Amino acid sequence: GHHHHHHMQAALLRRKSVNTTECVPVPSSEHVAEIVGRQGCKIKALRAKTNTYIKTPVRGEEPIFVVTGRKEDVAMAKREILSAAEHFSMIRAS
RNA sequence: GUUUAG
Repeated sequence: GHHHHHHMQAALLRRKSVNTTECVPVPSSEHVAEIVGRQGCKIKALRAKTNTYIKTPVRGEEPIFVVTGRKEDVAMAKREILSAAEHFSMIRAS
């Protein structure tokens, strides 16, 4: 709800425990789809696991996630997104 | 043996 959004922005403004925001590109919206999962189940699990705010890109726009949180947490979420994107490329590529 | 949540 709005409480979560407001508190998230307040945490960014303190720049204590949340201190990093990074763009994480993947090759295509099809990659985005498989990384996010149905109903966003996989990207929501990733946010929970890494304690990160993640913005999923809209289909048809640039397939680039934005990941925000503690530096080491953003690095873990970025690692998992990029590894997932490479996974789907390796197993789907013709 | 995966295919877009707020």
